[PDB]
Amino acid sequence: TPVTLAKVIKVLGRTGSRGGVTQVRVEFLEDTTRTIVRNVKGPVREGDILVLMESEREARRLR
Amino acid sequence: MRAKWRKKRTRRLKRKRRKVRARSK
Amino acid sequence: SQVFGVARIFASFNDTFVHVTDLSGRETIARVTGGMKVKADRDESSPYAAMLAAQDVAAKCKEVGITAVHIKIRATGGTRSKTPGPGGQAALRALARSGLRIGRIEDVTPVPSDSTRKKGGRRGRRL
Amino acid sequence: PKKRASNGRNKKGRGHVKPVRCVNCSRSVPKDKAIKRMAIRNIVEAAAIRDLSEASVYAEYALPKTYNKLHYCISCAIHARIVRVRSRTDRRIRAPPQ
Amino acid sequence: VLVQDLLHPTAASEARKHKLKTLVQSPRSHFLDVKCPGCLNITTVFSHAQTAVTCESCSTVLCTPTGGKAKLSEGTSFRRK
Amino acid sequence: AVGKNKRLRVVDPFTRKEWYDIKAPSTFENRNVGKTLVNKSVGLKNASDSLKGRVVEVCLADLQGSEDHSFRKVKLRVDEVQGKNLLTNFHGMDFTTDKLRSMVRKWQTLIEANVTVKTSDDYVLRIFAIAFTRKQANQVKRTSYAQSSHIRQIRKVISEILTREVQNSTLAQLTSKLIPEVINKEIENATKDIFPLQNVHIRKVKLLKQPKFDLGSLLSLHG
RNA sequence: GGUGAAAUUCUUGGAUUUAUUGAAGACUAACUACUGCGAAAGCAUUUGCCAAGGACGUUUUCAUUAAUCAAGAACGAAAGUUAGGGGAUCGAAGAUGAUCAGAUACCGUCGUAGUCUUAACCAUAAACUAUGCCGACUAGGGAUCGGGUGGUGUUUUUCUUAUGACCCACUCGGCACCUUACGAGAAAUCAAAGUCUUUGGGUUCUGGGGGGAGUAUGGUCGCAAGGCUGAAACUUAAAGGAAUU
Ligand SMILES: [Zn+2]
Ligand SMILES: [Zn+2]
Repeated sequence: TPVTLAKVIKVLGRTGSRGGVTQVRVEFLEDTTRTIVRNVKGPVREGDILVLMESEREARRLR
Repeated sequence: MRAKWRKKRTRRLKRKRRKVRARSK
Repeated sequence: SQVFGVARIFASFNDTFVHVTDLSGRETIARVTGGMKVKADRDESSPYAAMLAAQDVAAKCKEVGITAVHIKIRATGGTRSKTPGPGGQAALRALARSGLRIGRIEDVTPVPSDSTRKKGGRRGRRL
Repeated sequence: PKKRASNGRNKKGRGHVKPVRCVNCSRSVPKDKAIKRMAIRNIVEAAAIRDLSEASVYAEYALPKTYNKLHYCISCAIHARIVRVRSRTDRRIRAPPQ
Repeated sequence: VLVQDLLHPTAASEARKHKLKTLVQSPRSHFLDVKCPGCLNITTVFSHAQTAVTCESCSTVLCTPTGGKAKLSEGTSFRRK
Repeated sequence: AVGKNKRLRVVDPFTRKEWYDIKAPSTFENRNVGKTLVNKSVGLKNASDSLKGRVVEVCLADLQGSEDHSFRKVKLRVDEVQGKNLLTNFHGMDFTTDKLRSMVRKWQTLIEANVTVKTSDDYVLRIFAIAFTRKQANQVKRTSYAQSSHIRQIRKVISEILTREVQNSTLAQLTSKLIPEVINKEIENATKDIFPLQNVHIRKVKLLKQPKFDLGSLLSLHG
């Protein structure tokens, strides 16, 4: 379970079936300054650094 | 107008139906 | 070198099938498939069921060696649920990242040219 | 009273229409009055375009935007939260915002 | 509106109007001198012949059936009456 | 158990079976598309018997190279054994259900027609056709609707071209007319005066009946 | 199989699945739309035949020829009825597991028969656009289907205008819509409910508080089912429509 760490440059806005995924823009520090966003939920601000698993992922709407 | 007493009327006309049936049959 | 086929994914709202089928058109392998593994009796059609079935498919593929197939993402059709639910996505994705040869994803949802009337009486279901 | 001039149907010169069934509950409904929907939707989630694009021979397969048609009796069409209710003085506008 | 003078309306009013609705009733369409390439059968045919009118002398059928206004069959010269 | 056996391991298909090879009609670049497996070809009910006659859907971009041979698929018929190979005869061609579903959009009509025609050979073939209302270069009429008499004129026209082509030649040359969609171009140029009529295409060519043995083409496909 | 979750299934004598071929019947989804056609019930594929019909064309003719209309007739959604015909995942009652405080409301499986055709009834409905049918006059816009009226318009070039195709200017006819009244209205709202105490263009109708009750009783139509016409006595001072809190 490779672990990587990310910070949000700008929060986007909650969305989901009933509030599913907390949009947390994962600037995984090894490839910081990018806009790739992955599966994150939780309380949200900007300034924290948390854990993301995959370095590279894509996604459409979480229907 | 209120259809709840109309549902009463529906039911009781089914009643008249069975009763006139029993007499006439 | 390559041999192609169709995995014949069969996505319902319950217990989605998988069956490797070469382009011979009538040749599946090991009917024992996803109707076996997630024995929670309501996870038969869950994304985890799909992904696990997909590792089963990758293993089956390698032990039979046909690296390639084609993709018919399928609904139940008839008079019910002509849009496959979740019971297809994870199996596809894990098969894709499971060392196979992808090709020709397509839609065989059989919308009938106006066949029989649907089921449930005029009023239908209640909720 | 007089709520929806079209009776929420939009035929207004007709007076019979062949029925149409649901697909979430399998309930009938008049066609024009009903709420069905077209889905020009992606064949696969773009949470897969990378892997699928790579492990595909004949590089750059078309990636077809599949279509479909769902049929909802207004029951399912508000139970599954498609159409959102409004007021009177706002209901009038028809042109969907997206 | 709110003032007008309709007794002798300007011609464009009628031109933009339909008969049977004008001020002074009148029709639109009119006759035509059909002139055949052959013998100079200087004939008269109305603009809506409605029927297979033919030249008297030579069988050079002139006005084909139409929806409305006649159609000269590409050979005759017409003189508006 | 939950899966019940009221009563009222499986190993090694591979050795208990064998592969056999696609052998496409000569009009295709590749005389092979894929493999099949089948019971070991021991006589006394040779499974090669329960091999002849099968059908297979394949890609024509695959057997003629160019990708634009994509959204049609060709059905081929298994005919007879050549040993490790199967020279398949032609059986038909359709769109891919997705693409045909794709061209159907709103605010334009469809125009459909059917026909059934015989051939130079004795192979009775049913053929269909679809077409649609073009929207003129300067066209603003969002509708683009095709009034009925126009429909019937165009439909008949299609029937005459197809009749002029089918009942006139052999199977492989029919495929050759098909793959270039020359028939398409004939239709377009003939019909363009009637109505703009774009997305004109064909489809769904199917077999009905053939004479009993006809070893002729079944052996002439290859030497 | 299932929503919030179970029973009932054949088979290791073969199965929910895989394709390969045979038969009934329903209906033409997608395009199928604030879009057609009819009197209204309705009617969706393609074709032939049969007539019918409307609308527009009209420098044809008949010369008040008519509009509605108790009596009388025709059609008449779906249900049912008689017989015959067909007999399939799409079915009232009846079986059938749990939700079972109680399921003979829900809900899954099995499912007669109406579901369909032919011969006859049957004559209702949320047959409501809840706006009877004519016809006469008035407000502004745009779209749209069937016609035509012009335009060197454009493209296809059968072709030059146009008739194919469109485009733009004018209409006349089909379902309408959005601003909208000063005028209505009790109001929600009005393209008819406009032109109404500043009361009358003409006709066919139907009802005077609610129940009792469209009930009883007579006729009458039908084989019943059933309608059609259908009162009181007694009881009661409110039922009730819109609209706001
Ligand atoms: Zn529904
Ligand atoms: Zn002459």
